[PDB]
Amino acid sequence: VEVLSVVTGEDSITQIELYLNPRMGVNSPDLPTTSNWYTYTYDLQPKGSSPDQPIKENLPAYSVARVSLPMLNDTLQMWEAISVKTEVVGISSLINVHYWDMKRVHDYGAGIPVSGVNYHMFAIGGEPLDLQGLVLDYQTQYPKTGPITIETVLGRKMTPKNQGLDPQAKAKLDKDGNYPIEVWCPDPSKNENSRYYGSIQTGSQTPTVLQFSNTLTTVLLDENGVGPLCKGDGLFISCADIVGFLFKTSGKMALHGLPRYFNVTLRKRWVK
Amino acid sequence: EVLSVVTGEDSITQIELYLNPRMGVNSPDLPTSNWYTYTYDLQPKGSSPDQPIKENLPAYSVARVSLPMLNTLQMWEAISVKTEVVGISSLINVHYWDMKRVHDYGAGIPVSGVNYHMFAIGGEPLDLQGLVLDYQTQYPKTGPITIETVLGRKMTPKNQGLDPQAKAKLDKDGNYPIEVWCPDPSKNENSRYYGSIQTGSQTPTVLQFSNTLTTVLLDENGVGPLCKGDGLFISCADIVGFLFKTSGKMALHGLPRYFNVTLRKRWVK
Amino acid sequence: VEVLSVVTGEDSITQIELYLNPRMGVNSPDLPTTSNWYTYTYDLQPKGSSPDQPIKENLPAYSVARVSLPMLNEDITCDTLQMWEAISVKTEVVGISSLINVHYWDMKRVHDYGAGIPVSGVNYHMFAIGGEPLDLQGLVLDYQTQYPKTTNGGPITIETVLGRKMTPKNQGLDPQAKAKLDKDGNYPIEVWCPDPSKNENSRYYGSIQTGSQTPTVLQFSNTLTTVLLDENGVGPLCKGDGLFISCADIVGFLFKTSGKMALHGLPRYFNVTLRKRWVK
Amino acid sequence: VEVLSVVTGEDSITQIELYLNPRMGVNSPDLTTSNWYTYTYDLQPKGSSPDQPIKENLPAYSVARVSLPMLNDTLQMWEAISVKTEVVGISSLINVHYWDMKRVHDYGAGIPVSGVNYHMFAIGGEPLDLQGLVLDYQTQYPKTGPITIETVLGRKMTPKNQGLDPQAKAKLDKDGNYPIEVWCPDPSKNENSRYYGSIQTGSQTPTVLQFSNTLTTVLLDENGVGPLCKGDGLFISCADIVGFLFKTSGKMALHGLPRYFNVTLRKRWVK
Amino acid sequence: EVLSVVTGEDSITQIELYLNPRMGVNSPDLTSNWYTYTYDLQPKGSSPDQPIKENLPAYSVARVSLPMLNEDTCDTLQMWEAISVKTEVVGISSLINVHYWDMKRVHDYGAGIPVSGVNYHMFAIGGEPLDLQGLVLDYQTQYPKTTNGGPITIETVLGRKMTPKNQGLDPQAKAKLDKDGNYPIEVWCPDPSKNENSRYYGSIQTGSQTPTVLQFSNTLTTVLLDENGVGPLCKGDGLFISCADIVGFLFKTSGKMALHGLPRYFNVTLRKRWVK
Ligand SMILES: [Cl-]
Ligand SMILES: [Cl-]
Ligand SMILES: [Cl-]
Ligand SMILES: [Cl-]
Ligand SMILES: [Cl-]
Repeated sequence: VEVLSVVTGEDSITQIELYLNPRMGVNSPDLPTTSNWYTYTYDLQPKGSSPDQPIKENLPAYSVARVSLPMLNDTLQMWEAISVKTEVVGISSLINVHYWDMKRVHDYGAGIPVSGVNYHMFAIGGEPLDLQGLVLDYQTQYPKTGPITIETVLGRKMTPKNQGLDPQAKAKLDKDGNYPIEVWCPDPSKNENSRYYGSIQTGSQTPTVLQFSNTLTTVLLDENGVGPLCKGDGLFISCADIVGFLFKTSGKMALHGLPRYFNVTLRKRWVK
Repeated sequence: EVLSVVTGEDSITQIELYLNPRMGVNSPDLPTSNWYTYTYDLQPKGSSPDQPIKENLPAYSVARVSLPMLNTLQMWEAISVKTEVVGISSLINVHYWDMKRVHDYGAGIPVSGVNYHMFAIGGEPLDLQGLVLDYQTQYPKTGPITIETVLGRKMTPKNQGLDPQAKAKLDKDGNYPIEVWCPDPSKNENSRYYGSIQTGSQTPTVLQFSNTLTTVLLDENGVGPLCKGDGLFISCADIVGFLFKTSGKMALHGLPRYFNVTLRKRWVK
Repeated sequence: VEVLSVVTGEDSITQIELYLNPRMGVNSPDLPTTSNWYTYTYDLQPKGSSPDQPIKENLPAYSVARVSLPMLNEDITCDTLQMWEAISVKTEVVGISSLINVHYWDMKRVHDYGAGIPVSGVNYHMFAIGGEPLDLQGLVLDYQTQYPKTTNGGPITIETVLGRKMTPKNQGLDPQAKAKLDKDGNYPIEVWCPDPSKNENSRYYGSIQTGSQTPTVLQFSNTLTTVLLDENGVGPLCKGDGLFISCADIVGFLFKTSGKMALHGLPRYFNVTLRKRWVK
Repeated sequence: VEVLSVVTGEDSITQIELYLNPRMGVNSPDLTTSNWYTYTYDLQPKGSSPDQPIKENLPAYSVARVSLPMLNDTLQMWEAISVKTEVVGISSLINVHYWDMKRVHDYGAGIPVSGVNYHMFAIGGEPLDLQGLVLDYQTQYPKTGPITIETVLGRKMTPKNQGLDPQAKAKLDKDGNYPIEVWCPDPSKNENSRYYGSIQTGSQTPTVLQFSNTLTTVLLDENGVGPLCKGDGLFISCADIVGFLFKTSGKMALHGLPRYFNVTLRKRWVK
Repeated sequence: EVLSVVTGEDSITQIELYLNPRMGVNSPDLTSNWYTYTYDLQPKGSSPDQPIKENLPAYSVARVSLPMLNEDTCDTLQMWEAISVKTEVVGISSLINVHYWDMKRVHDYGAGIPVSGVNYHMFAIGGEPLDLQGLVLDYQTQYPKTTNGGPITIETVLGRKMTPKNQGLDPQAKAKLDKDGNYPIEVWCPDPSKNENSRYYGSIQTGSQTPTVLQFSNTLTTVLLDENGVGPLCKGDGLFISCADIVGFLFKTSGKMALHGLPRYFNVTLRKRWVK
């Protein structure tokens, strides 16, 4: 790519709106009987014997969408993403401490609120996000494809090197609800045409602390003033928002997600 | 379409008000009213379905303020606000008569735990999106306005996520539960809102107050919220934590919020 | 009031130094026997039954002083006069280091054979600089609280300013429950906060921290300066040539062997810079 | 080593990408005890003296010397001006269903990785300078294996080694050989390196970490000079302890993650 | 009266040093097995408190001799002026040690409880000794006598017994940090009403098991200039450097607890300044 000048004219600027619903394990709300736990996992438990053999419902996954932009056309125009407004939706729902099956903090008290393990990330790019594979335990037996994991891309069993960084463990984030978060992270050695921002918080009952405001804007331009450039007139948007554990009366525990909203501003750019 | 700021003698004004919290016990003059600014006891039943009482549903505060009439017309434009949570100092009380002790012979457990704080300034009612923790919750009929009220029918599993139909406007004080409605980011172009949450059960309540802090309400193009029909809409929620009772029972508590908005006259097409 | 230009001259800038010792409940160190708990409350606890009847010693109050400034004018009849204007302040909490003491003889231990539980839990910190007394708004946790009557030697509370008993509305903001910080150790912190609807000629800064053993986290440095000018470049203006200084610094609980608990507070230092200003 | 002007030209700028896998104790994935790669063994106070820690319970610094292109009295040197760095695999720490994980309570999820964190990275034109200091001087470290204060002194530690001893100094020249708990960056040297670190103590303290491809560190000092690579060698160093793996039995092991680097360099004239 | 910066070849100097902590066991040259620690800290259980010197962490301090400048007791003179400092706590990484043999296990069969809890961090740079204020938790506490090997406390500088006012701000209880290991932290804080010729920076963290959280970097610099652009002026050609760095508790198997401290390094930059 050779980046030229910013197009000037009538319709040089456009805006994109959308939302992405979470993919925590029970991914659809339309299924006959299972959909009651939509936006949650099933119960998460150490097995007690080897090896771990987790079910797809216990594997929170990344959200993705390819957004179609107005069609523009070896010298050509491309859409350049310059900024974004993003926000986690439904934060106020987490004040509910009276859910029928909530474990009481102590005898005759309110429920333990959704708290503990958080994971938040969003990404905007002109092509699918690049992913690096790495797991806590290489002997974990993940389901076949279904979710895509390390042994799905290698075509063979994981070895101990997959507890660290293995250059062969790479994939592209092209499918909604299909790449487990505990297996995949953004690959820093690529993603030149993408911008990502993320964080984690561990612990069991750690406070969930979140802000929301319609006045916050993220600038997407790099150090040369270039934003992600959209190949084939497609904008790729990605995220994950785990907001903590639902604590059940029995002692069982499930992870919960929230949806994320996006407003992206783009402009036309000459490239060769 | 926005034109030029009005240059004149009396082109700037100041709006000053407060909003008392609406936690469930909403009025201070009832036969009952002893729990004004609190909920009743919050306690998961243990078997389904949940059917919450209206006194256990903290709701948004809102007020419409009438502005001096002005009439291509002139409109009031909000440009900045000073806002403050009132009575923060009251939470040092660790000797409420029926306060659960921290340990034997010790002081009471102070108001702490779940905090929720937001405020909004707009030229029209705040736009709301509905999303609940549990879709099988039996919210009181219309009393409080919830997703069932706006849809006409029962909630579906999809209301545990973002349902595009689950929309409403914050037009009534003490009538929209916080746990059902949050501000809608797909709209609200003529409003500015700011909010945060903190979960946990004994998480310290940590708050600041100062008369030196100002929020600028202008957007990127130098434009504030425009008051159509000479009405400024002010909205807030301020949950400060639980009061812990001897029995083990717990109730949520709120504090009032103070406002001082500055407006200027603006030409519009 | 019309603010004019800054006075240009020789002795146009002055400094004002002082400190205020905390008013936690035991407020004097000169008293016969009980003065061993100076800078502390007594033991705080729920009564068990209605209503609460708290004592003086269990009620931390705000500290305050009026400081007399050098007189500026040789004629008061003039429409235009010089007034002192506070522009900046250095302020610090004194004795923060003392809180490393985990060997008070009657300290509850963290566990068997261990050190004492350090001063921790509830914190409340505020200070104000103004050209008049700080404006206050009354608000309480529980309106049924029976505070000692001011006539009986007690502090000043909401009933005191209303002439009658509190009602359920005093758990919210009640326009009638207002007062002014003019006596040192007489306005209880749990009753009165600063009034944001007034206080245009004062600057206030504050915070709270709840929880029972929450860490006390505090900073100190003689390099920190708070600018006192408003958005128009005008600081508090000293009417009657008096500068009012207010504060409150609760730093946590002292945990006694039996399980009983008292709040503790620290003194505060101020150095205020003032300039001369013309007013109409 | 007097610094002159920045070299102007076509190929005056170059970029170095690499990653380093963590060295927690079990350091190779190729040995057979390698299934504990990126972890220590079980850390467990004995209850009586002395402490004789095994080499698998001593997380060490990661390091690489990168060979830069040939450049050549006055000569050209590579100067490090900026770095993009990121901790890799942070999302793996959401797993709370490891087969032998201790539960938070009955029927509950496993306790997530948390507690003790230690993060640091350094970019330099030469090896990083180290200072020795230990919790307890009586600790019997394994003999050379790991390089410790006794190794560099010849004789045994004394009580002064619980504070700063100017004789306890070393150079970070070997990957997985210098124990984090013995060696810290030496602030009295390191003029030709930049370093950044932090620690967090506690047992179940949350692990709180960020990642973004938008963050850059500027390596220039106050005079506008970055580290200068002597003999064309760039030294990259790091450590990233992310907390404890809590096991069913009561036992606990420390865990580490890998760190990725993209470093920008320019040619500089020196005398 | 502060005049102009002296312009020349050798008008700028740099001063380097470290300070080892004074936690109670202050020498490594013996009982020195507990150097950089206190002894065991325990509420006595009965009145009054009579604490041993090994249980009183104290401030570190050093005077540094600077090059002689005035080759003459004149009206106008050259003085060294401190303008910036790089400072750093040393040995932070040592606190990842969770296997010390005597470290209390978090739970049955687990790792030790790390060093954590009470933290106190301060550093100062000045042209004269740091000015101190005395204030104590309990005025009844009986600190050991100075002439019997012990530290300097309020009783020492008063020449009479502490009273209840010493639990607040008493203006008569003031002093100078002119001795290392002699002034206890729990007794003395920096006096904000003086120290016009010093710059101090401090903080505290209480609680029993609070995470110790510290940063280290050779890129961080503190600017020592006041609002008029003047650094501390070294009269008598002496530079005063002070500090304290308590990093938490060592939790012992038996339940007993001791406080721990770490060393601090300083790189100060100074220039020559004309003064009246
Ligand atoms: Cl997070
Ligand atoms: Cl909040
Ligand atoms: Cl506070
Ligand atoms: Cl850290
Ligand atoms: Cl600290």
